[PDB]
Amino acid sequence: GTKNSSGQIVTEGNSWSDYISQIDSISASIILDTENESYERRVTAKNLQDPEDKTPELTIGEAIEKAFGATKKDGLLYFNDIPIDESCVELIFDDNT
Amino acid sequence: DEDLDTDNDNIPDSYERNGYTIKDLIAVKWEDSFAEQGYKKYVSNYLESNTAGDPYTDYEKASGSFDKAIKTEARDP
Amino acid sequence: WEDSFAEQGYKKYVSNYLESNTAGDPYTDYEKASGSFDKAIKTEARDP
Repeated sequence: GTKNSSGQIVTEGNSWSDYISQIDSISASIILDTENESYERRVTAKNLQDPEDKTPELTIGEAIEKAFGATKKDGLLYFNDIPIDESCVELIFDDNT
Repeated sequence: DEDLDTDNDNIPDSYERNGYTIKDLIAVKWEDSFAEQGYKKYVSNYLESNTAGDPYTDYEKASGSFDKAIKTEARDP
Repeated sequence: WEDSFAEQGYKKYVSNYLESNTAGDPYTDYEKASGSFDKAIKTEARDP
């Protein structure tokens, strides 16, 4: 959906298909799985190969802080009073990562 | 020094002669102290725009702000 | 809003400035208060 100058929105001819692949060329895919829910997000990255681009970059701890709405509580990270640390969760990587 | 007949938005001398570099979204002359910076050199044409027959033209293709799923070796024209 | 308007029959409306469509209606605030927008709208849907 997108609003024009007329004050309403229009949903016609605006496909989500031709915004799929572009995002999956630039982003890292982080998923969380809790006991009832699951959440899949894409967070933007920074290429180190070519020097012309200026994308602001961060680290994976700051990435999980920025992707989910995560509150830094006393060094720990908390998501809806659920602790997420580097030690109190279980991480899973695929082999290339 | 902007005698490009086709209106492909660049130095015609840097089209025909040694090269150039897209940098800070602008066309600068190719310095030979740029390889260690990580930049490269591109060589193009002036007598026509779409010098590779792509649907994207030269200034659209060098400064990579045209399609982010394009593999980066398809950036030089 | 004068406080001598209730006996006239008028009412008081409170709205927003930082956005236009303050209720998410397809009609905006000036279209919704001055009822010249759709005459089949029930009159309690006039305040924004």
